[PDB]
Amino acid sequence: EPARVRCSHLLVKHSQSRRPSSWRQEQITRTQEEALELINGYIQKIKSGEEDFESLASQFSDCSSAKARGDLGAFSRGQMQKPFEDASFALRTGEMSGPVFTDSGIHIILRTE
Repeated sequence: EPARVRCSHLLVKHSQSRRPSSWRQEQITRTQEEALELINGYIQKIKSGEEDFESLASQFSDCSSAKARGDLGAFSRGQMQKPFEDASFALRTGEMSGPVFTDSGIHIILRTE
């Protein structure tokens, strides 16, 4: 395992998220079920070619990293929430994760470095 991994992500928050508000939406009103339905819709359009992950990230991700096309930069273990951290280190460089759940909401992760 490397010391750190760099990753990009797309976060779809929901009304039960730790902070139910984002740069793009004042009050998150969508349900956990609708958030996972959107996440899976994004995964399927990214797998087919219909959409670009970093483009979707800048447009719809509820994390402020959206302005940097989803990029979170590099991080070591002991920093991010354990579900996100484990999925990220498990990914090969250039590999994308499926749905990943954390208290912030639901994520799709892309390891870049």
